Amino acid sequence: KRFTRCGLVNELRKQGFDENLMRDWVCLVENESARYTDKIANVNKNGSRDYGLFQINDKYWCSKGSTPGKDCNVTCSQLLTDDITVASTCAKKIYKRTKFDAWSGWDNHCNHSNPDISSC
Repeated sequence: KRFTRCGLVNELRKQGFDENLMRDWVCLVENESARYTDKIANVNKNGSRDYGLFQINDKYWCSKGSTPGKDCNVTCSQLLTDDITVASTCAKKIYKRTKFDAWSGWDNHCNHSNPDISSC
């Protein structure tokens, strides 16, 4: 599925994402997945891939093989669903550790002001 700018802000708030990080989250998502929940990045230098809305790397976060992953305790295929509850708790887990430094999309397209979320 693909959210609109406001459909996404609505979801993130419902999902409990921290309000003052909101514009950063919106920016990140739009530059990592263009708001698609089922997007799957092309292989990086290291055979790793990025999954779903948050483009979460399969190197340390999700399992490629049927049984619940690594640090996020989930399968990467679970981060491609229309319901993003699982991907969210994981995305939060990642932020708690490496902030947004994990996402190159954020480091590149989110360092000079984000979109304004009120209107949503």
